[PDB]
Amino acid sequence: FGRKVPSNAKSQHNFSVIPSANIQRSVFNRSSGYKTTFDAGYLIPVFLD
Amino acid sequence: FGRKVPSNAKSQHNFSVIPSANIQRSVFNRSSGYKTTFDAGYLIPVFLDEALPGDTFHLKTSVLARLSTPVVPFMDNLRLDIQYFSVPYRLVWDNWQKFN
Amino acid sequence: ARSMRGGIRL
Amino acid sequence: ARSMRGGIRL
Repeated sequence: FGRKVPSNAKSQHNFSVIPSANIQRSVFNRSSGYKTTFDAGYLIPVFLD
Repeated sequence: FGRKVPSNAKSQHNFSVIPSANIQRSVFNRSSGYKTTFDAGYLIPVFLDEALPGDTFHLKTSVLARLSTPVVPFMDNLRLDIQYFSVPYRLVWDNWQKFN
Repeated sequence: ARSMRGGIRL
Repeated sequence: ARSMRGGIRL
């Protein structure tokens, strides 16, 4: 008997894959000061980012 | 006698040379299936594609052809064959260059 | 298996 | 001898 031929389904799938985004990451220092007055026993939110 | 001075003609020529285009070529697989029925002796166009300037194609073809059922194992040989041709568009339309 | 166009559908 | 502007003229 004959041998089956391939399907194109894999190459069609590959054409549909979007490229990854190029992000442009960088490193920097984000130093900040904070000054306050508070009393004991409370949870004080001193840092927020 | 004195010695002649140069002309600027060569530097002026060089300023007029346009840079080469940057093309962004890439390699990918352009696989396709085609299914059909046909009779002997005809030239059947089973593959058709458009090639750009600066394409390169490498083609592998797989075939399975089934003959509809014979009565007996008839004694004569019978070849299937496939032949590929390149046809520039300027051979099939006189205005192809003027279109471009 | 990569990031498909139109979001994910298996 | 390279690709000139305005197309080729020798």
